Amino acid sequence: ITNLCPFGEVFNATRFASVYAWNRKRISNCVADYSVLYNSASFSTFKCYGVSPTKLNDLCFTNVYADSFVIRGDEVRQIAPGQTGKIADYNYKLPDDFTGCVIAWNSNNLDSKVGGNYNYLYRLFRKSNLKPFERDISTEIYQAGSTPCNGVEGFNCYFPLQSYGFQPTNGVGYQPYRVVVLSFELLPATVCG
Amino acid sequence: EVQLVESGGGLVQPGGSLRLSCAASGRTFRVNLMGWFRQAPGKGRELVASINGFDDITYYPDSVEGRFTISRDNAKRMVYLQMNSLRAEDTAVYYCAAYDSDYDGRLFNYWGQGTQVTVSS
Repeated sequence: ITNLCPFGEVFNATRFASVYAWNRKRISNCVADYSVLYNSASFSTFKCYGVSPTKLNDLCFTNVYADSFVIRGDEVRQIAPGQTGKIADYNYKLPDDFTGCVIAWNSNNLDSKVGGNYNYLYRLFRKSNLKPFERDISTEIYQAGSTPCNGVEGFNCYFPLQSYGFQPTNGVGYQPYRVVVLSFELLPATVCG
Repeated sequence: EVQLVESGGGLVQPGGSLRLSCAASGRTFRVNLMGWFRQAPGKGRELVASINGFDDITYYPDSVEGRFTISRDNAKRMVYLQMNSLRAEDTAVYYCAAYDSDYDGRLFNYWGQGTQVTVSS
């Protein structure tokens, strides 16, 4: 008796994390079922970099990681290697040698409310870009001008986060999209197929 | 309107502990993320802790991380800050901050009156 990876808890989770605070789940010591991944739902994006989906069953990985977050459709093109933008630079950056998969699906029926669902946030400004798989969760005000800021919001001092006003009538590009990135570590390997 | 009413917080002994609470009343916030601030006499307003209520994610600045902790009670609209091993440096006024969003999405901040806490021998 050897349990299976908790992929349903990741994909079929009731609520997803904000992109700035993307959630991560380590997947070790299990036997993964990738068949249930494809045809259990309809995804609007399924792209794998450096790995083959037919050979996933025939490969054994040491440490798998399932990152999850929510963004708008327009930004789904930033969850890939060597991409730039607000999401790729200040929220979730994937390395150039990414060896994994990126899945994403529309979620306007859960993550958008009439009048705007402002619970999902994203970072606008940082002093620097995010290293690959780095998470910044700080809420210190951003110094956007020559005048330093003293923990008080004001002229040229802005809060680093902003809310996605996800409405059910928005355009498909501005609608919420749940994203799941499967990273594959290679190094005793406790994951298989 | 909105009003953050802060209770708890008085006089403590160095090395002691203390729990502050803050209760919001008024219009429900478009976002669930709050924080505590600390203004010492002769210093600027400092960030002590911030909690995201939509998520289970907390943020503490490097000044005080392993000593203070922030929690929330969503049903009661309460937010708490427990401080342990309090030192004389911690003497200050602690303020409540409830963040909201405008139609544009830019986040602003509602403030509470603040409660004073002093750590003297």
